[PDB]
Amino acid sequence: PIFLNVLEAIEPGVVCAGHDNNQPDSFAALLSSLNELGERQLVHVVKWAKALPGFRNLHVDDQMAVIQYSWMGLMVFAMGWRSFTNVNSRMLYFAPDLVFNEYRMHKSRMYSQCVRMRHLSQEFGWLQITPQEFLCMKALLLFSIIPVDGLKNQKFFDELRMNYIKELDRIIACKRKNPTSCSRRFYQLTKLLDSVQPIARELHQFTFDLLIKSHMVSVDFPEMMAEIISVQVPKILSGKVKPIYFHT
Amino acid sequence: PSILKKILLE
Ligand SMILES: C[C@]12CCC(=O)C[C@@H]1CC[C@@H]1[C@@H]2CC[C@]2(C)[C@@H](O)CC[C@@H]12
Repeated sequence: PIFLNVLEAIEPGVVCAGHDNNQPDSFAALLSSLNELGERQLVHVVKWAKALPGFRNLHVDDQMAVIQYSWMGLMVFAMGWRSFTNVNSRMLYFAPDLVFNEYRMHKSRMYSQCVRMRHLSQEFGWLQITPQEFLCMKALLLFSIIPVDGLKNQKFFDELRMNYIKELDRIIACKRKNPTSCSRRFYQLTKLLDSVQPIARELHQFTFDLLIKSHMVSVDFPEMMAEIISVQVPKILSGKVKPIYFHT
Repeated sequence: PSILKKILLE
């Protein structure tokens, strides 16, 4: 199971948000920390992504594009996984030192988006997602959103995507006899991956609005963050870059 | 970008 050996071997480690719990919760403090966390996890993503099977085959420019357009959905997915394995999707485990309880969910002014994130978190349990399905599914997320015109080398991006889809397909097909369960498992998981997009765009909208008035609410933005939210996110929000859905 | 780009072509 070479492909799996690789995914498991290159999975990023535990990342701390550097949040000062001793401080009273406050919109600015919570968001400033999520943005710092966002900036840190972004580093691991780039290293994780580049060590992916057949990834460096993509034109160096499409490597930036895909990473830049899909980090939100990737980070939200993993985070939903950490939540599920730690605080059992009861709360939201963004980082070891930044766990969201109902109070903080309301305090950050994103309770609505958090409710949907926690739902996703529960899905891992309800659907009994295995550690292997999670990894193949999360790889797929990286290839799940592109510009409507196409990347530098679109022909090749689609190839890589096909292979990753075929992998998630084998992961299910292994340890499973006959064929309606497989066919059924594949339907549930592609539906799960789809449900990630709607949540992602909500956060894109939220963070963009946030950055614009950041200096009014005292919320800090790291440099790659403030950079990506105004140079790549705007094109997702304006319909230039679009998610690739499995189902209609 | 510029800081992102560097982490990649790295
Ligand atoms: C991706 C992060 C940070 C990494 C993670 O575990 C998921 C979480 C989802 C909400 C994001 C946050 C990064 C900073 C954002 C984008 C805030 O600006 C508003 C929404 C926040």
